[PDB]
Amino acid sequence: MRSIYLCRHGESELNLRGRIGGDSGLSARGKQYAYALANFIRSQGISSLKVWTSHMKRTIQTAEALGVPYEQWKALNEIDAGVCEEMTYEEIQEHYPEEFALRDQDKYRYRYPKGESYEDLVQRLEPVIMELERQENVLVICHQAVMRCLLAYFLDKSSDELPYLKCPLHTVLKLTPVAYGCRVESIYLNV
Amino acid sequence: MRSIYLCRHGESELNLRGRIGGDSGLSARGKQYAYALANFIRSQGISSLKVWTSHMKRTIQTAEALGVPYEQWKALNEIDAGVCEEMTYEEIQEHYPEEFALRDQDKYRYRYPKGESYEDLVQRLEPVIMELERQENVLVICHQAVMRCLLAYFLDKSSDELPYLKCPLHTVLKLTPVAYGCRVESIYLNV
Ligand SMILES: O=P(O)(O)C[C@@H]1O[C@H](COP(=O)(O)O)[C@@H](O)[C@@H]1O
Ligand SMILES: O=P(O)(O)C[C@@H]1O[C@H](COP(=O)(O)O)[C@@H](O)[C@@H]1O
Repeated sequence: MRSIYLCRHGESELNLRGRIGGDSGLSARGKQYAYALANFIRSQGISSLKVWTSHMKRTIQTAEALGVPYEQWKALNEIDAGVCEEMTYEEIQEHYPEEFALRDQDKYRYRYPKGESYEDLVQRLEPVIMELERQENVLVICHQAVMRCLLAYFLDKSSDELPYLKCPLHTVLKLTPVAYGCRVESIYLNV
Repeated sequence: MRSIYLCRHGESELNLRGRIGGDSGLSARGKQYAYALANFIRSQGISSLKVWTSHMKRTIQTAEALGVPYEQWKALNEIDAGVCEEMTYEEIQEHYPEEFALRDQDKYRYRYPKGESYEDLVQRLEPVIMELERQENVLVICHQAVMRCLLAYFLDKSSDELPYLKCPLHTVLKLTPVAYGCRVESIYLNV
């Protein structure tokens, strides 16, 4: 039996402002989740856990509170919002009214202007899944769209439903693959 | 056609120090804006302009440089920062870390400890708007939070966006209500 702790980075300065994308750092409370996740990891008493992050500051900074070392993966970088990077839902609807509607039609195949889609991201995550599905104890601190693609894989979900998976902030999903697919144990850390 | 000159008081001693609230007087440059606004008002050649201010020194002193008389309105007083009055962004984050985060969540409904919110202020400004929207030429020399509530009203803005309106110092917004809402002509006085 092995576990795969899929969690998202601690709340970022941009998450607080309701904005998407960017390479922002952790907010004061984001930092708190880092330490909160720290104590949690210690409470779990795992045998040689491998911590994987992305190149974004938010994930790195979350990891830096665990003391132990981490391996950075560019494939684990958040979906590129393209021309809509660092924008709010409103700004997107205002400056990109067409793209917004077009996106509500098909969420899986929607690709932002100058960016990628869940589909593109799926391709990008192929190597990550391959290495992840043959490792022992792993804590993958990533992002919302990435976490959904990975989660969906281990829970065999449709490309349709994939973009709607519950991947809130400060919540760690303890995945334990078993004979029929996988077992999820949701852990929420209040900070 | 009528105009509504919405401008903020001239820079105060506390504005220079990066502090909020208080009942401070105009800095030497604040005074300069008073005279600068004076010459501007004379350049505009208006017919019987009514000058409305608040009870705070900064607005009164700005008006006192126009020569003409002014009517003071307590409803036009700046939002009460409560327990955070006369503090800097840092001091607030230091001594009131929780309130600061709590405020970043909802800006419209955030109420300072022992003070008011944009929401409270909206209620307070009801009578001012009612009298303002039935007058002819008016110059309302007020403050940042007040100016946003008034501006937002005449430009029909959401309670969401309201707290983010551009209301810098030394800038006078010439509002001219027209059939579809209102017309704004931004005037900046360099001093
Ligand atoms: O983990 P993040 O990089 O912070 C991602 C966050 O998750 C959301 C993306 O997921 P949705 O498909 O639900 O919008 C973004 O709006 C937001 O930036
Ligand atoms: O017109 P004031 O009374 O000087 C107001 C000024 O405007 C700011 C309030 O507006 P924000 O919501 O942008 O902080 C204050 O920090 C500052 O004292």
